[PDB]
Amino acid sequence: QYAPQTQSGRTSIVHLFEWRWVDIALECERYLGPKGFGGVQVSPPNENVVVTNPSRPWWERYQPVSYKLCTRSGNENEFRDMVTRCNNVGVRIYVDAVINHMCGSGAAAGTGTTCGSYCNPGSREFPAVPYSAWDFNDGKCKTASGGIESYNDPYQVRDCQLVGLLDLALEKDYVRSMIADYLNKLIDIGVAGFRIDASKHMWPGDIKAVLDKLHNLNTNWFPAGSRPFIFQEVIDLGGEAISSSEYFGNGRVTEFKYGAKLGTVVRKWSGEKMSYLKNWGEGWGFMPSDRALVFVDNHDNQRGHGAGGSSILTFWDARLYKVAVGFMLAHPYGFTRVMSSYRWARNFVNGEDVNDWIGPPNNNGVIKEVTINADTTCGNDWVCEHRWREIRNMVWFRNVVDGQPFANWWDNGSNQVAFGRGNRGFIVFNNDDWQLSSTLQTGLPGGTYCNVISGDKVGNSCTGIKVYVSSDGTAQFSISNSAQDPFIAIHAESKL
Ligand SMILES: [Ca+2]
Ligand SMILES: [Cl-]
Repeated sequence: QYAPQTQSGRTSIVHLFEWRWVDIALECERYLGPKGFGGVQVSPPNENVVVTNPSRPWWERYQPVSYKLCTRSGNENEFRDMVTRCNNVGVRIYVDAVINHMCGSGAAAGTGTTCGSYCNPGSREFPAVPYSAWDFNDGKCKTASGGIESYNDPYQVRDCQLVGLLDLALEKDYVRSMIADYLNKLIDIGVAGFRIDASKHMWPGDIKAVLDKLHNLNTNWFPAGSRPFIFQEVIDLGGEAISSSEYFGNGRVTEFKYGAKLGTVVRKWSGEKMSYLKNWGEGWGFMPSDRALVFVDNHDNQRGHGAGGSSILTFWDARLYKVAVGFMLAHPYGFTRVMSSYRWARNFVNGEDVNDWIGPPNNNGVIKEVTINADTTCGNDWVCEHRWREIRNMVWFRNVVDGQPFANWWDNGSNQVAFGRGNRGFIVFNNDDWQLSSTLQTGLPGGTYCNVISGDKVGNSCTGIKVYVSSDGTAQFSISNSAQDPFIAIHAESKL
């Protein structure tokens, strides 16, 4: 369960947030596979309720009505095609499993669902599963409102309704089994693992009970006896009743402290300095590296009011965002997930984006296709951070230095730092309001290396900055505080 099951050498996964299956299939073949991405985290593939007010929000997909593979991203055939084609090019697929709850208890009875299935949330009836009133925690929750009134009581958090969503009685083997059957269908299709949604709202034991029933991965692509990779979304910034560690036995856990703290450091808030990152990782109170799934932002907190709040860096702050992502991908801590978003009309009212509900690019509810431009950029308002050179090259960097230890750290005592990964890679950052010009020990063999942030190595040449490394491993780094990308990274494979 802690092993990502990615093709050997691939070290990251991308969240192709709200993309259509057909588009992900193409992306695997044309980009992800060739570019060395380990896998893709897809949006919930199971049927959901249709929210017409607001008009088709991204969050309606976290309100299930059945387990039919039928959504705005596509149908089961399209899903199967995508999983096969991606596996075939060495790119794994991880499903976002929404198993803690069904739709909102206030939703009206009807068939306004992504697949036309009928449901009556008021009577707790989900005929397409099927689930009935006795499959929900209504009776367990001891809250007056039936909702989570206090996050300091682990019972409310687990047995009560999260923002009014119908809470499944996961202690029940019938419920555990319906869920297992769903996941098992996915595994058999060829899925490599799952993001367990809202883990904090389920008992660690109920999750384990469900995971025990899981099949081994499909031997068409995986070695026999392979267990699916599990990463649970548990938001724990410390000082809370429920802790991430309670979930360590089920698989990896999302480390939200990571993105919140790095955001604060790179933005230079609260007196934070990059030189403080010398002992980044467990040294900062983070979970063990072999249990962590890390990221700079996720689909929820990139919208401003998630774990980390305003300190979270997103594509909207491109320049600092790339520095943060670059730092993450170079550092040996945790297993990395890169975000790929779509842009929307932000509208702040008293410091709150009133348009954070906005769904993916669409034509009257129908999701737009992902178009690729000649410069490799995406059209239709898909941001495609995974396609930015600075990001794609750092994804590659991580693959290249994989397994090499953290070495040769250097800092100017303020916001200029540098470190390497054994003798395979080196990266330097200048986040100070002044010029960086120093000769540093890189740990790499002498030669001329292409900086993969400003350019690429094309044949026997570089399209950007070249760094000459002497035989003794030292090299001079000159980075202006006005540089578009205030950091340089070189590695074994960018050497001419
Ligand atoms: Ca629950
Ligand atoms: Cl997450």
